[PDB]
Amino acid sequence: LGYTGLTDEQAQELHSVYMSGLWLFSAVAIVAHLAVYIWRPWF
Amino acid sequence: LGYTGLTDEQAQELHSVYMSGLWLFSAVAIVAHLAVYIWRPWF
Amino acid sequence: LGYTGLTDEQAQELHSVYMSGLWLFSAVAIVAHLAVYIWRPWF
Amino acid sequence: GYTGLTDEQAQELHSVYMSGLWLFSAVAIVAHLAVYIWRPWF
Amino acid sequence: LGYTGLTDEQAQELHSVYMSGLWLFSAVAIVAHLAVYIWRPWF
Amino acid sequence: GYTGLTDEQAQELHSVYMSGLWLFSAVAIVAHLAVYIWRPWF
Amino acid sequence: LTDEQAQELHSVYMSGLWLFSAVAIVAHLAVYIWRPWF
Amino acid sequence: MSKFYKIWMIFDPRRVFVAQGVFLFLLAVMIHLILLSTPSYNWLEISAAKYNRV
Amino acid sequence: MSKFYKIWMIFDPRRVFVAQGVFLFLLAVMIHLILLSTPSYNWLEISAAKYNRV
Amino acid sequence: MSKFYKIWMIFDPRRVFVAQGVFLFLLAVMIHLILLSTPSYNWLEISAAKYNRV
Amino acid sequence: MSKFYKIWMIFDPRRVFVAQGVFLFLLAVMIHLILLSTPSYNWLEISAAKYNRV
Amino acid sequence: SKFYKIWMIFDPRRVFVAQGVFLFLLAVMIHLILLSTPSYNWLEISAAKYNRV
Amino acid sequence: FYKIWMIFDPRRVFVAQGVFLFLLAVMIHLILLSTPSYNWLEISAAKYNRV
Amino acid sequence: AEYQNIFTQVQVRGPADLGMTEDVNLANRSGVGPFSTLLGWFGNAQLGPIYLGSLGVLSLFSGLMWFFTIGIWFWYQAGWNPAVFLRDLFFFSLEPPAPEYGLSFAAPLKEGGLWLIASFFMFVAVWSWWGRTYLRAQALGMGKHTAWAFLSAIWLWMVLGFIRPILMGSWSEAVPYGIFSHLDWTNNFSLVHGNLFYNPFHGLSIAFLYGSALLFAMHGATILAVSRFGGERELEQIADRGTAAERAALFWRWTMGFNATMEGIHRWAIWMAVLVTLTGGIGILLSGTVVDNWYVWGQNHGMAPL
Amino acid sequence: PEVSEFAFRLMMAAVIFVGVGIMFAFAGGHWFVGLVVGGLVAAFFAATPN
Amino acid sequence: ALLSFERKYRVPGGTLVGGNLFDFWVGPFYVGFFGVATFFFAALGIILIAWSAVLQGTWNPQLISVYPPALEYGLGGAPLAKGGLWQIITICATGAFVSWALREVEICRKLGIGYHIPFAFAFAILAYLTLVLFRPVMMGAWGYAFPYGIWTHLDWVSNTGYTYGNFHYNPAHMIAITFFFTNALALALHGALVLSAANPEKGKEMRTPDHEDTFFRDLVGYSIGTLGIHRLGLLLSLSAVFFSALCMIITGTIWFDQWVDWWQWWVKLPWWANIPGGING
Ligand code: BCL
Ligand code: BCL
Ligand SMILES: CC[C@H]1c2cc3[nH]c4c(c3C)C(=O)[C@H](C(=O)OC)c4c3nc(cc4[nH]c(cc(n2)[C@@H]1C)c(C(C)=O)c4C)[C@@H](C)[C@@H]3CCC(=O)OC/C=C(\C)CCC[C@H](C)CCC[C@H](C)CCCC(C)C
Ligand SMILES: COC(C)(C)C/C=C/C(C)=C/C=C/C(C)=C/C=C/C(C)=C/C=C/C=C(C)/C=C/C=C(\C)CC/C=C(\C)CCC=C(C)C
Ligand SMILES: COC(C)(C)C/C=C/C(C)=C/C=C/C(C)=C/C=C/C(C)=C/C=C/C=C(C)/C=C/C=C(\C)CC/C=C(\C)CCC=C(C)C
Ligand SMILES: COC(C)(C)C/C=C/C(C)=C/C=C/C(C)=C/C=C/C(C)=C/C=C/C=C(C)/C=C/C=C(\C)CC/C=C(\C)CCC=C(C)C
Ligand SMILES: COC(C)(C)C/C=C/C(C)=C/C=C/C(C)=C/C=C/C(C)=C/C=C/C=C(C)/C=C/C=C(\C)CC/C=C(\C)CCC=C(C)C
Ligand SMILES: COC(C)(C)C/C=C/C(C)=C/C=C/C(C)=C/C=C/C(C)=C/C=C\C=C(C)\C=C\C=C(/C)CC/C=C(\C)CCC=C(C)C
Ligand SMILES: CCCCCCCCCCCCO[C@@H]1O[C@H](CO)[C@@H](O[C@H]2O[C@H](CO)[C@@H](O)[C@H](O)[C@H]2O)[C@H](O)[C@H]1O
Ligand SMILES: CCCCCCCCCCCCO[C@@H]1O[C@H](CO)[C@@H](O[C@H]2O[C@H](CO)[C@@H](O)[C@H](O)[C@H]2O)[C@H](O)[C@H]1O
Ligand SMILES: [Fe+3]
Repeated sequence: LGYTGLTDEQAQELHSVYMSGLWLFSAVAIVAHLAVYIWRPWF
Repeated sequence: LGYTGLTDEQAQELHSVYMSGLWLFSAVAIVAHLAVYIWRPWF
Repeated sequence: LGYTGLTDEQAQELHSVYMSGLWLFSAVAIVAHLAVYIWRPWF
Repeated sequence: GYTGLTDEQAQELHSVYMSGLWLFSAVAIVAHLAVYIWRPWF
Repeated sequence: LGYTGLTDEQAQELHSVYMSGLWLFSAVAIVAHLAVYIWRPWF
Repeated sequence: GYTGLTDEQAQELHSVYMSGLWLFSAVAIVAHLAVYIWRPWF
Repeated sequence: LTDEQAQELHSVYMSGLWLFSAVAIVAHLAVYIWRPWF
Repeated sequence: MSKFYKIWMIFDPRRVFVAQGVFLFLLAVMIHLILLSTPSYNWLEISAAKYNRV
Repeated sequence: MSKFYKIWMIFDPRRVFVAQGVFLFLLAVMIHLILLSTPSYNWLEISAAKYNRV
Repeated sequence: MSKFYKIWMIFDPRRVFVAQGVFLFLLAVMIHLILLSTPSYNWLEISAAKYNRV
Repeated sequence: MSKFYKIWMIFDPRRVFVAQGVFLFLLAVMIHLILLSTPSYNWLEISAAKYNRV
Repeated sequence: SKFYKIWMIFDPRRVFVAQGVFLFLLAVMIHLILLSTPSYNWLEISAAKYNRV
Repeated sequence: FYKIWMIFDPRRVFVAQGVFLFLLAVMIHLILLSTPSYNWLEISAAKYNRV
Repeated sequence: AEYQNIFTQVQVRGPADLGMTEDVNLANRSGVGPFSTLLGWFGNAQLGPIYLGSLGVLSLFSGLMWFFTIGIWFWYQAGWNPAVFLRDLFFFSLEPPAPEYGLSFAAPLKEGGLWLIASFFMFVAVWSWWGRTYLRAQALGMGKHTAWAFLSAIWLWMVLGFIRPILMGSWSEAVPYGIFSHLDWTNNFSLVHGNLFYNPFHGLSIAFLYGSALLFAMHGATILAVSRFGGERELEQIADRGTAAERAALFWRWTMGFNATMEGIHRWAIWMAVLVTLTGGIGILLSGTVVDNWYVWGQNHGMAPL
Repeated sequence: PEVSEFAFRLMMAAVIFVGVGIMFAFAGGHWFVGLVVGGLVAAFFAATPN
Repeated sequence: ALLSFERKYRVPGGTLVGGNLFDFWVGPFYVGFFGVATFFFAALGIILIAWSAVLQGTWNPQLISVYPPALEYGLGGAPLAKGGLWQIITICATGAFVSWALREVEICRKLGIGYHIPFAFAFAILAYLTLVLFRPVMMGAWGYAFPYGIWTHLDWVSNTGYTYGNFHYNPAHMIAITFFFTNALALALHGALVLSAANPEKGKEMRTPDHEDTFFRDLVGYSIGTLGIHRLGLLLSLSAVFFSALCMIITGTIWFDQWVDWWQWWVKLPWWANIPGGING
């Protein structure tokens, strides 16, 4: 059923927590780039 | 064959997920190349 | 024979798919080389 | 019998090995013919 | 005589095939030398 | 026989060894004659 | 080393030494004719 | 051109994903570093000349 | 030629693909780097001369 | 002459196929490097002169 | 003369064949290298001078 | 004669291998010495005779 | 002189005697080349006007 | 004559030792390779198996790219001539960018750009190998002494190529990739900073390079001396002290006046070797950043006449 | 004479390495030709005792 | 003051000179015949270095130096204030080192162990004798030996090295440096590997030499063994010192010019000396 001994419902929950932290990290990064680009564009 | 023990059901389900990410990665790269070419072509 | 443990039927399946990728790889190479020769020929 | 093959297994294997060998030389001859027209070395 | 585990029949057919390869190699060598001698003789 | 060879084996072995020895020397003599005809070194 | 075995070896060895030295005698003799060093 | 899904019946999925992930990371940085090395594509220096910076 | 499928019965598919994958990438990286070194095919510099970027 | 298949009753096909592939590629790259070094066969630099790219 | 076949009893075919082929390849490379060094027989330079390429 | 007794002390395998390496090196040395002397360098001698160099 | 092949290994004497003899031969030959009066190649090259 | 236990007079060979699987992922571990008779005259004859996992792939492929990048630059520097490449192999070099660029990454590939590419491959390959060195010990339930001792050597490696060039403000301070090239860098590094001999940490670093040579000659000779009492198996001497450990200790007790244990001598060994590169990193990091002339600094600190 | 076969081979190789080195340095036109040919043969000679 | 297991090892015998005249222990030290010699030579040489300091006029230990006799004296004696004291201290140091090596041989016999340790110490002695005695004797004067100062014997190394340019190009130097770096690398690996086996992760059983082989086969694909690593450690250091003394016995006696120019024999081999391109062509 897997390579790591993790049930599918366990994998479903773990991935949902991960993607939540990834959207949070990505959304903060987009603000950082958007603020830096307005301050001093690199294009 | 039989080097890893993944069944046809597992192999089809593994390939379908992997090839899904391949086109997701390839689409982002294609857009990036098109964007850079408009800004500054190399040919 | 059979150093790898593959049967004759399994070897044909492996080789048939291997050539499919090989021809796909070369077709991109032929188009790539044809594009370069039209652009900047070396002969 | 050092490699543990039979007599017919060597016959079968060598037939394919020569089949690839003549395939390689056929490309090499064409490659060498193409270069000689472009720029002979003799 | 021994020293390897071969037999009289095994050594004779081993020599027959080997020596035939020796003449085949020398057949190419004579032709190659002859063409070189026509082209740029060293004598 | 302190090396494993019998006496009768030794005679056959030395017969073949000299057969190659004279054959090799014979080809050398022909080569030296050709070189001497070409340009003598004496 | 058996004495009969050791006797054969010394005899055959001396047989080889005389043959080699005999040809060298001719070889030195030939060079003296071709070019005397003394 | 469809039976490629069988490749996961031969190759360990864990090793393949790791090698592929390593390859793309090393490849991406090398190309980005090449573009910085070429003065015609260094996007940091290009903007400096365009916007009159240091 | 039609009997080339027996190479896999001799060579491990896992080992051949690893050796081939490392082979092709280093062959391809070598060829690009040769063209990059030669001024006649450095496409990064050829574009710069064409569009007056330097 | 039509009895050369018996070489494969002496040599393991795996070690010959590996050794031959190493030998031929090393031989081929060596010849290509000899031609690149000789300026009368440097097809990269020959083409530059012919189309006056430099 | 006809008794030379018995060397295959004394000498192992496997080590003889490997040692022989290594001897011949080095001999061929050694002779080819000598001819390349002599300007009279260096065929790459002879073609260049004959066809006026350098 | 009686020279065949030599194979009852010396192992034939090493004798034939030792003789082979000795024979090849002795031949190359003579070939190399001839090339070193300009009087017998057959490659360059043919160059002068045929108006090559 | 009989016990020379007993005191010493018969294998050792032949290798030691033969190898020294060959080296002594090539050295004596090389000296003749080294001196400009017994280089039979150069002597003939001057004799036949081929140098 | 007397046997000195320097070469094995008799070799015994049996089944190939596949190792023990404490927590090791047995899939990643390969199969046993050949047996070397030549290596068997000195140590073990068995080659392999080797564990190539996730950090093995990253380290070996990055190390391949670092090695292959420098090789292609050498072929370019040879004009693609196999003979010229062979001739000038020890003279070719891949050099860091010119000091005019400072730490900037805008240097052309022929003027220190390939150096940055090769340096990145080396950075990934060396650091990934430290992780692999750590993880290989963990899977066997062993201590991390190998990982932390390696970290001492990485310290000098990072000071030479990364940390100090950042602190000096230019990549031109770093080490070129060549055989005779990095020897010239070493010779010129001393001349620029005024006789590096008077760097106190270079002096200490040498004290532990000689100390390591002194200590391994002592320890290696001691064990071969008491190897007749089963002294080579130091691990079982620690568990149950035998006459080998007592004679080894009593030799240095009667000679020097103090000795070590069978386990404590390996704490001297590891600590003597790590101080070679731990001290060397500080002395190199202090050169130019804090002291730009070690002979003049020495004169103000004893060490030299005024 | 109580000399090991390995030790006797090392004595006899040392002569060969010095000997064959001189003859091929002469023929090779450089002492490095003598070194490689003289060294390789002695490395092969000393590694194959009885 | 004995180790708990030392009583059964203190037996009379294994003395090259004497047998009971100097067969006793002073504390833990064994006072042999050569222990009396070692102490006398060690003590005299130290006090001469102390005396040479008052002739020099300094008490800072890092400034004290004993210089060899000047190059004008050749290979003979010298005044004590100039270089005569160096010759006595060199004799005293030579006597102390050989006595220390000879005293270790008596300890080996009394414990019944092999003579690997005194043999390995003689390599250090021969390297030292090369620098102060053998090499100066060849060159012709005592003034080529290094002085006996903490920071001034470094000045001898620096000055001697730069006489021949960059000393990195001495081929025997490169071999010796390679052995020194390998010896320190192997010492770090050897100490760490044994310590990790004896001190496992936590609450774990002590590991076994089968774990020691397995760790290094997993890591680098090979394992020299427990006997192999100790033979290697001894041989790396003896080789490092052998090529150390080799590189200095040939410097200034056979080779006299820059060591960089030596490597032009390779770059000027006849078959590629004239091929254009590269660094030297
Ligand atoms: C101007 C001078 C003349 C000339 C003057 C002389 C004179 C004078 C002599 C020779 C002799 C010889 N010359 Mg002439 N020679 C000239 C030019 C040449 C040239 C050349 C390229 O031009 C060559 C190849 C030779 C070659 C020879 C040899 C045929 C012969 C030396 C044999 C020998 O070395 O035995 C020694 C070698 C061996 C014994 C080989 C065996 C050793 C092995 C390797 C070790 C033993 C191992 C084995 C298993 C043990 C068992 C068997 C043992 C042999 C017992 N000469 C010139 C032209 N030459 C000598 C001779 O006549 O010999 C009878 C001699 O006295
Ligand atoms: C004229 C030159 C100067 C001089 C200039 C320098 C400079 C500059 C330095 C030294 C350094 C040192 N000098 Mg100094 N040194 C001089 C004179 C000496 C003398 C002498 C007798 O005169 C001696 C014995 C020494 C000895 C030493 C060492 C104590 C120290 C080097 C430690 C070391 O091992 O680093 C070598 C080890 C490393 C660099 C770590 C490497 C580990 C990495 C992580 C592994 C990478 C592997 C790589 C990728 C390859 C992989 C291959 C595959 C895996 C197979 N020097 C003279 C005065 N010296 C170094 C030091 O730190 O001292 C302060 C240093 O930087
Ligand atoms: C050959 C391999 C390495 C090695 C091995 C080695 N050394 C050894 C041994 C071995 C096997 C011992 O058994 C022996 C020992 O007992 O060690 C604890 C020893 C030893 N190696 C020592 C030191 C040492 N080894 C060094 C090097 C090496 N030793 C090699 C790299 C160095 C270096 C590189 O500098 C030093 C300093 C000692 C700790 C010890 C020998 C002790 C001894 O000789 O005791 C009797 C003598 C005295 C007590 C001192 C006498 C003092 C003199 C009378 C006056 C001073 C003279 C001196 C020359 C002045 C120097 C001035 C400046 C240059 C500083
Ligand atoms: C210095 O000199 C230079 C370099 C300039 C000139 C020298 C040039 C030289 C020597 C060039 C040499 C070139 C050579 C020999 C090239 C060979 C190229 C080859 C053989 C390429 C082959 C490529 C094949 C590919 C990429 C195939 C890929 C296939 C797949 C990815 C499919 C995967 C396989 C599957 C899915 C099988 C599934 C079936 C089962 C049962 C699992
Ligand atoms: C520096 O000196 C110069 C170079 C100038 C001149 C010097 C030149 C010199 C010294 C040259 C020396 C030349 C020599 C000694 C050349 C010898 C050449 C020989 C003998 C070559 C032999 C080749 C033999 C071959 C290629 C045989 C091939 C055999 C086959 C291909 C058959 C395959 C074998 C099989 C199938 C085994 C059969 C197995 C069974 C079970 C029957
Ligand atoms: C500068 O001056 C120089 C150095 C050039 C002049 C100096 C010249 C010198 C020192 C020349 C010395 C020349 C010598 C000593 C030459 C010796 C030549 C010999 C002994 C040649 C012998 C050759 C023997 C051969 C070729 C034998 C071949 C045998 C076969 C091919 C048959 C194979 C059968 C075998 C091996 C075993 C059969 C097995 C059974 C069971 C019967
Ligand atoms: C420096 O000197 C220079 C370079 C200037 C001149 C020197 C030149 C020299 C020394 C040149 C040397 C040239 C040589 C020796 C060339 C050799 C060429 C050869 C041997 C080519 C052989 C090619 C063989 C090939 C390509 C084999 C193909 C084999 C296959 C495709 C294998 C097929 C087998 C399969 C599929 C499985 C078989 C197993 C079963 C059970 C059927
Ligand atoms: C025919 O040969 C082929 C082509 C097949 C392969 C041949 C390869 C050859 C000939 C390789 C030669 C390699 C050599 C000579 C290597 C020598 C290396 C040496 C001597 C290195 C010495 C010191 C290097 C150091 C200290 C490097 C330190 C680097 C770092 C500490 C990290 C560097 C990272 C930096 C500077 C920043 C990178 C970050 C970014 C974002 C680019
Ligand atoms: C132990 C292995 C190495 C042994 C090397 C020992 C030292 C050399 C021994 C042979 C000495 C004579 O070796 C010879 O010397 C001359 C000196 O110019 C050089 O030879 C060079 O000049 C001579 C003429 O003087 C030419 O014939 C020759 O073509 C040329 O290469 C070579 O060095 C070698 O032909
Ligand atoms: C172990 C390593 C260190 C060993 C140190 C050995 C030092 C002791 C040397 C003993 C031998 C002395 O050797 C002797 O030295 C004196 C020194 O004036 C030399 O004396 C020489 O110089 C004096 C200087 O005024 C002149 O009279 C004259 O030029 C000559 O006699 C002798 O020519 C030499 O025979
Ligand atoms: Fe130990």
